[PDB]
Amino acid sequence: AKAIKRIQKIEVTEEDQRKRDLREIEDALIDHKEAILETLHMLGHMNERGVLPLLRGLFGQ
Amino acid sequence: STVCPCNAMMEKGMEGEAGYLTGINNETLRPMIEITKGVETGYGSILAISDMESAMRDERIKKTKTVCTYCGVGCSFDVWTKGRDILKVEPQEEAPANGISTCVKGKFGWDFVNSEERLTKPLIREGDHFREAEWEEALLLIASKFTELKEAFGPDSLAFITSSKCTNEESYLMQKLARGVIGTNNVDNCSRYCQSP
Ligand SMILES: CCCCCCCCCCCCCCCCCC(=O)OC[C@H](COP(=O)(O)OC[C@H](O)CO)OC(=O)CCCCCCCCCCCCCCC
Ligand code: SF4
Ligand code: SF4
Repeated sequence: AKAIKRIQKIEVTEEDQRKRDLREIEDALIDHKEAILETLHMLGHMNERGVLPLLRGLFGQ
Repeated sequence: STVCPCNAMMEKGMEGEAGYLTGINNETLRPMIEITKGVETGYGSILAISDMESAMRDERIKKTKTVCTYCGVGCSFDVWTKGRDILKVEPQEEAPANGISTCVKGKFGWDFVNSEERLTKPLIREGDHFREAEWEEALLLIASKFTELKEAFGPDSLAFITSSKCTNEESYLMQKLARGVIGTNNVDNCSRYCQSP
């Protein structure tokens, strides 16, 4: 082998990088599955109790 | 209900559904009312808080003018809704045909709009049943059938009826589809049974 120094970095386009980072975010969601379920239940119970609609009236008007 | 100043004579539709803090159960709302009665000293501050709660309601409460569909008096009133359910039918003094006047139908008869029996999708007669078909396929079927019976036996053998319960645009579209599209003049409504003589 001869002396070669330059590095041909792989051509990761915007689509591939976006897919990789979205997969990373999805994996982070997976690690906190129970947390995301609890937060969705948070929003559901707040909206049922009218707390979320109360704030919706607060910030809409 | 319309002329009452206070909430003394008020529709059950509003009851427990108008605002955000009014859906609280009475067994747990009355003690809160007594607490506030015994806490606030001047009506000004809690009155301002109630004005904020009115602004609260303003976001969730949609008040749009309409005209009753049932009979020909054409009474116009705002329909105070919260999403899809109808909370109140409030007439306004500015209403030309009725002002505050209303009947049981126009002011408490609008549950048919939210009725589960309402046909949400087009229905096509498949064999001996009504299949819930897509909008586009039903449109293609009706268009193709109408073209068939228009180019086979002529438009004169085509007759369409508009509803007297629908808006002016609706009946105009019926008659235009009959004449400006199909080419027939066979159009009528309930007025043939009602107001023709
Ligand atoms: C260490 C704890 C720290 C907590 C730290 C908690 C930090 C977060 C704040 C909690 C309170 C938010 C505001 C709640 C009041 C304003 C909204 C309101 O008025 O909404 C009406 C609704 C009526 O419900 P309805 O179902 O009847 O009506 C449903 C529809 O309105 C009609 O369909 O109110 C509720 O739902 C009650 C919500 C929870 C209130 C809790 C009050 C005490 C909090 C502190 C002590 C907690 C101790 C916990 C531990 C012992
Ligand atoms: S809005 Fe206030 S003043 Fe009017 S009826 Fe209700 S409690 Fe009484
Ligand atoms: S509110 Fe009553 S009287 Fe007025 S148009 Fe409707 S049904 Fe007729």
